[PDB]
Amino acid sequence: MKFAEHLSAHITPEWRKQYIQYEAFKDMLYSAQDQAPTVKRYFAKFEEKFFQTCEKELAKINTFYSEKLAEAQRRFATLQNELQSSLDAQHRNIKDLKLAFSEFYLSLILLQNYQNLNFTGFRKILKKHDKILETSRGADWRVAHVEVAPFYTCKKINQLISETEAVVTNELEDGDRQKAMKRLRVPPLGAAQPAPAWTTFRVGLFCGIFIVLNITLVLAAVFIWPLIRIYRGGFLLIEFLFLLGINTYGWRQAGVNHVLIFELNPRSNLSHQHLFEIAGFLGILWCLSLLACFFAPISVIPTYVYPLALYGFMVFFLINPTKTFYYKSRFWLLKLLFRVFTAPFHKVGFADFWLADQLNSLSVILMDLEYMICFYSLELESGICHKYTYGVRAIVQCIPAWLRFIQCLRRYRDTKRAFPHLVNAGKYSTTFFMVTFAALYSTHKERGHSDTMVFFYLWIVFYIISSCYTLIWDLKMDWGLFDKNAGENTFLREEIVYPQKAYYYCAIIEDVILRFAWTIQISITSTTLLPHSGDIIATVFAPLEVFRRFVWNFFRLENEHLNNCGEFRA
Amino acid sequence: MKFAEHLSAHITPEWRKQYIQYEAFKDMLYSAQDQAPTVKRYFAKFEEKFFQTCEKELAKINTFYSEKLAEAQRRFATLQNELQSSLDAQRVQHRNIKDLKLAFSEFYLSLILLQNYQNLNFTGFRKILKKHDKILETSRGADWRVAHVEVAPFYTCKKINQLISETEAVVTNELEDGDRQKAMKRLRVPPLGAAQPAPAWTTFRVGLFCGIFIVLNITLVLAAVFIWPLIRIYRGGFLLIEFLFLLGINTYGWRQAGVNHVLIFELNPRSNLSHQHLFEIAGFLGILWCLSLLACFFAPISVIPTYVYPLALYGFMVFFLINPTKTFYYKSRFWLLKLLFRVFTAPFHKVGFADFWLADQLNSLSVILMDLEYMICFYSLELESGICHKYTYGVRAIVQCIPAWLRFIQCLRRYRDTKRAFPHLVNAGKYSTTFFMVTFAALYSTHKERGHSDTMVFFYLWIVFYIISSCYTLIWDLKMDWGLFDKNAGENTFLREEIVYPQKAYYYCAIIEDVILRFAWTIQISITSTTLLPHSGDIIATVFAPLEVFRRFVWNFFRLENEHLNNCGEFRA
Ligand SMILES: CCCCC/C=C\C/C=C\CCCCCCCC(=O)O[C@H](COC(=O)CCCCCCCCCCCCCCC)COP(=O)([O-])OCC[N+](C)(C)C
Ligand SMILES: CCCCC/C=C\C/C=C\CCCCCCCC(=O)O[C@H](COC(=O)CCCCCCCCCCCCCCC)COP(=O)([O-])OCC[N+](C)(C)C
Ligand SMILES: O=P(O)(O)O[C@@H]1[C@@H](OP(=O)(O)O)[C@H](OP(=O)(O)OP(=O)(O)O)[C@@H](OP(=O)(O)O)[C@H](OP(=O)(O)OP(=O)(O)O)[C@@H]1OP(=O)(O)O
Ligand SMILES: O=P(O)(O)O[C@@H]1[C@@H](OP(=O)(O)O)[C@H](OP(=O)(O)OP(=O)(O)O)[C@@H](OP(=O)(O)O)[C@H](OP(=O)(O)OP(=O)(O)O)[C@@H]1OP(=O)(O)O
Ligand SMILES: O=P(O)(O)O[C@@H]1[C@@H](OP(=O)(O)O)[C@H](OP(=O)(O)OP(=O)(O)O)[C@@H](OP(=O)(O)O)[C@H](OP(=O)(O)OP(=O)(O)O)[C@@H]1OP(=O)(O)O
Ligand SMILES: O=P(O)(O)O[C@@H]1[C@@H](OP(=O)(O)O)[C@H](OP(=O)(O)OP(=O)(O)O)[C@@H](OP(=O)(O)O)[C@H](OP(=O)(O)OP(=O)(O)O)[C@@H]1OP(=O)(O)O
Ligand SMILES: CC(C)CCC[C@@H](C)[C@H]1CC[C@H]2[C@@H]3CC=C4C[C@@H](O)CC[C@]4(C)[C@H]3CC[C@]12C
Ligand SMILES: CC(C)CCC[C@@H](C)[C@H]1CC[C@H]2[C@@H]3CC=C4C[C@@H](O)CC[C@]4(C)[C@H]3CC[C@]12C
Repeated sequence: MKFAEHLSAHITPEWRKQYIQYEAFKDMLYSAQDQAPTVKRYFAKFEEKFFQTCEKELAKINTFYSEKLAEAQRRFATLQNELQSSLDAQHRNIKDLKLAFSEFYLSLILLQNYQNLNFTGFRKILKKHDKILETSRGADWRVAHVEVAPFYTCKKINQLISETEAVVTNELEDGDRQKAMKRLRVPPLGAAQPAPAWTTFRVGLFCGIFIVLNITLVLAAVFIWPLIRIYRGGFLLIEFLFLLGINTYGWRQAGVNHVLIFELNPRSNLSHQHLFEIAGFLGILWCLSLLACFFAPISVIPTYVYPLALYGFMVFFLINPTKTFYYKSRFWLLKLLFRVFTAPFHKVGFADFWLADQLNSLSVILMDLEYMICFYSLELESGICHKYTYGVRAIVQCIPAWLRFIQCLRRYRDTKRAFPHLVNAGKYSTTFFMVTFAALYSTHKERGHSDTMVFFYLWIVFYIISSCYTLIWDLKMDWGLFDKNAGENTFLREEIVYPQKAYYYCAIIEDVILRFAWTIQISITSTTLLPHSGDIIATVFAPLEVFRRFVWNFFRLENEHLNNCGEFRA
Repeated sequence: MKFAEHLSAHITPEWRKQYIQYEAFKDMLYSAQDQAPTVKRYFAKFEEKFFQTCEKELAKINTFYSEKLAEAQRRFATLQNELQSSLDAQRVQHRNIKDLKLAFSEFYLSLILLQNYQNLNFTGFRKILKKHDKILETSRGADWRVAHVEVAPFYTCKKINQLISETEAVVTNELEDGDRQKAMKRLRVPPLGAAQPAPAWTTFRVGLFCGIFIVLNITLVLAAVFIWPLIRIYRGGFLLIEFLFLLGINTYGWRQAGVNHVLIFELNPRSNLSHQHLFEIAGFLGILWCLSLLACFFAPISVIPTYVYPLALYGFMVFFLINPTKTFYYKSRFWLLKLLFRVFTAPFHKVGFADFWLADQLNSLSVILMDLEYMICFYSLELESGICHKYTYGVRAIVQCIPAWLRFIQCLRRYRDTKRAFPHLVNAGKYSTTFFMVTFAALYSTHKERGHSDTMVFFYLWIVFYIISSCYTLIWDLKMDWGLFDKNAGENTFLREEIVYPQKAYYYCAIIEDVILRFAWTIQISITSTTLLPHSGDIIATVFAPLEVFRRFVWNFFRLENEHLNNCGEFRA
């Protein structure tokens, strides 16, 4: 039933062009039926053309399967050699070997699914052609060629699977098949695995509660402690989580193998539904805290505990040691954060750079944390922490840019490729220069030093430079657009995965606008350029920054899947 | 990966005992492996015993398959004869063609069920014998499968596939004028039972509506804590939403326990509402109800009177049930409209299971009708201040007894149709006890105002008939609706020989709740029908009506279970 949709869902994206073109055959058959008027000879010519196309597709499938089988055999040979060397040596090496064996088993299972689906598609398309043409020649062709095709009559893959299982059990697992087939099973992958019904119900419940609480908050607002600054970080984090769930959904639908790019376990992937559930729960907590602050239902309890607890809970949620509430994902995130914040002492993989960029787009959270620290230290001259700026504010603002710059320097050291890493480092240090000049101008504003205009002009120049640098890097390098190989997709690259180019153009325009918007937001937040409306401008701009980062994540992951722009894979 | 769960979720419940006992074989193999210590002799003995059980199961499967194949052949012959007669005959003809098409679809579905039975039994045999071979590290289970299972009649007979082909041909030729696509659009059988999970968007909508409902309920409670009787106006809506939610739970429980309500209710198996859709409808209606009540409490718009908010809600509900367009569950809405029309005109239609079941549901939802009549009285008179809440009249009693009247007339029609007096007349008397209780309560209430001197006699008669009605309804529920307290109980004390639900504690708690809430239901009907409690009657009725809905929910559970097990309602040949 609807074999085309099932095939499309179960097709491995990396081999999309190497599967059976079921839709093309369906379109050919329908066009032939529509154009049928001499009738017998026309039908004979159409049958000949269809058989030729089927033969071409069968040859393509056979050659692809043969090459993949040879690759699998070579991989098995090298893995066996590595296992023999490890045995001759006789813990971490054993773990790495087990991971490699699981990956090889996944590749074998993918090959088996490829051959099975190709055979099923051949059978289905031949049956459909026979039904439409009211002729039995399709079954004869299938039996003559497809039934005896090498891709369908090769059991070398099942034998490889059996040998891999036996080797894993006897050597790595110490002769117990029960331990094997776990981490070595390859459950349903991709869109072929519907999310749990309970997860979807929880996502819906959290979304509804969040919507109602947001409506209540809006009505209450329309009808001692700065709540905007405190809650902006939480709101931005919740928005980022929701937009990241959307990013994951789009990557799964667009065929972008973000699992491989992020070096995540293919057998256990946190679905977009789980991200939506986490975002909804965090938003529910955030809304409850804000409502409690507005109303103060408990008189004895102070108001300040309401935010402090909320974020604290989130912290306790992230650093929870109990194996519950996405414990594996939380531990992976904690390790990634530790690597990122200690960037110069670790290998900069794709995940580290991506999370550093996310932090760069989430510097408002760090700024709000520093502002809260200042408010607690001093305010508890009115508003001293807001009217006057200091160096620590600038350093906190530049911390994400510092992390990215040091990551780029480490990448340059590792690979010695000057051009990309050094250009990116300059593109991140433009931020240091801009923030430094803005802080100098703000500090000199209070004390007339006769050089305020010089610093203002320097800040404007470096603002323009940084905005142009970031925009050019995003459009040309992160997204790979404006390439010279665009045969038809003007201002884009030759290959695009997303259905519409209008998405690409809208993303280009929104990035152009929002890079300047975010640069303005950084300039306002890190100093006192606009003490009157600065807070509201930053609050309005930060969600726009998160949205820009979400679109950038979309297109950067697309480019990474299409091309090794980040050079994170051999 | 786990054939036990797949088999349990894919077995046809009506044939539950006719499938391979995969779980029993698993337990047997595990026990034998655990007791393994001489050793080879014990292994051989266990293998012999296990294979003897295998032959017994294979013989059972073959016999059942042969019986069902003979039944299918006879059904096909009868359908062919009927179709030939109809063709030779050529508004009644249109109905005859529709009925023949439905019968052919049902027979094709039975053929698909038999084919699924065959495939599942073969897969279970192969998977259990493979597990036995792996456990015993011997290549003999596969040999026995090849020698016996692979050559058994239930797997060496292709007559079911041939019958399926002939059914397709006949439906496509002499019932569809040669349009094969039209035939396959109705004969093809999608997954059944819990095989197909509900759509993700439907579950998300259910969750969203549940969350909105919860938050709005919390807001309503907070507003209440910190010109129009709102309790008597919104009780009907709240009870209807609760009843729909509990009905979704009932459908989920029937699906999980294997109670084939799709066949009991004569619903279309190829497409029927799941518990998720009922939850979604209940959540949306609850959202609307909560919004209306919040608008009443706050009145955000001053130009719009408060009375507009309730009415519109209920109006929308009506518009949500009689919507001509095919937009929102139109199939189920039209089926419910037809069932309601049949129930409210009971003495002119044959009483099927669905009609009696819906009449009973209404019997448990009489509070809605009472509230509607009270609001009619309020609008007629109040708009003595509280004249419609201080005295009782005949129309009030008639409205209270309307559902009981429908059930009683249905029982009388069933007696007139089947001519068996015992069950139908006992049930008719059970329902007429409600008439007697209501009328005596009304007489006492209307006589308590003037010194007729016969008030205490009416009060005593009302007490006697209240006890009589409570006992009658309880005995019918326990002995004639749930099929409990039977003489065939071997280990399920106070229950029947076969119980489909996992826990007997459920049955015991259901009996206790049935007793308590039957008495509560009788008390609430007495209080609401007439003055009786003139100050606390409304609160007691409001508290008890949800309890009546819960009682009707448990009763639905156990009545459907008993109907699936035994033909208690005699709605099937
Ligand atoms: C000042 C710092 C501000 C906080 C830092 C910023 C953001 C934190 C949140 C998310 C960033 C990580 C996104 C990774 C996306 C990769 C693509 C994908 O979606 O793939 C997912 C990534 O899932 C993850 O691992 C983690 C996802 C994030 C879960 C959210 C946790 C709570 C967030 C709130 C933090 C509270 C902080 C308090 C405030 C300071 C694959 O999931 P898996 O289960 O296969 O994971 C791998 C597990 N193996 C390797 C065992 C299979
Ligand atoms: C006294 C005042 C009014 C009292 C309340 C009235 C009615 C509610 C009671 C029961 C609803 C039916 C429950 C289904 C029982 C069978 C099991 C099952 O789940 O069967 C369902 C039937 O679904 C239903 O019928 C609909 C479910 C109920 C939805 C509620 C709609 C809104 C109601 C508004 C209330 C109006 C009052 C105005 C306010 C004052 C299977 O669906 P299918 O699609 O297979 O249907 C068969 C369709 N073929 C045969 C063509 C394929
Ligand atoms: O008679 P119909 O027209 O109602 O259904 C036929 C046809 O539909 P069609 O006319 O193209 O719309 C098939 O394609 P389809 O609509 O699902 O869709 P796609 O074009 O592939 O997207 C359908 O499923 P499938 O072959 O694609 O999986 C298949 O069902 P069924 O007997 O169960 O086949 P089995 O899987 O059990 O072998 C029937 O094939 P025939 O046996 O040759 O008559
Ligand atoms: O499977 P591995 O062998 O590659 O890695 C496993 C290993 O951790 P390592 O990497 O060596 O530090 C286990 O510790 P270990 O050596 O004492 O014992 P074992 O021989 O494995 O039993 C640990 O506890 P445990 O679960 O097995 O008891 C388990 O945690 P995890 O399932 O998350 O947590 P739970 O929710 O199940 O508690 C790891 O599972 P993965 O990370 O999913 O692979
Ligand atoms: O756990 P492992 O990996 O060491 O061995 C598992 C494997 O047995 P294997 O080696 O082929 O003999 C599964 O077969 P599989 O999917 O490959 O399929 P094929 O039949 O070959 O196509 C079998 O599933 P099942 O399909 O028979 O239902 C599963 O049974 P389990 O979950 O208990 O479920 P049930 O007993 O309730 O059915 C076994 O697990 P355990 O018995 O728990 O240890
Ligand atoms: O349920 P039914 O079979 O007893 O009755 C069907 C009948 O109309 P009715 O309801 O009896 O007045 C169809 O046309 P008809 O009179 O020529 O007679 P036949 O039934 O063919 O003899 C009608 O087709 P249409 O014009 O809408 O496409 C279809 O409408 P609708 O529910 O929207 O269903 P869909 O077709 O959109 O799926 C009805 O449901 P179904 O066929 O089950 O689907
Ligand atoms: C602000 C103005 C100028 C432009 C705003 C354009 C926004 C709406 C554009 C920018 C990038 C776009 C996204 C790019 C990729 C995908 C993945 C696809 O599988 C679904 C649509 C989705 C999620 C797009 C939705 C629309 C989108 C978010
Ligand atoms: C407090 C007392 C008096 C109420 C009576 C006990 C209630 C809790 C009992 C009575 C009947 C019971 C139900 C009977 C049948 C099923 C179907 C099963 O698949 C899941 C549990 C479920 C849904 C039970 C839940 C508990 C239940 C509702």
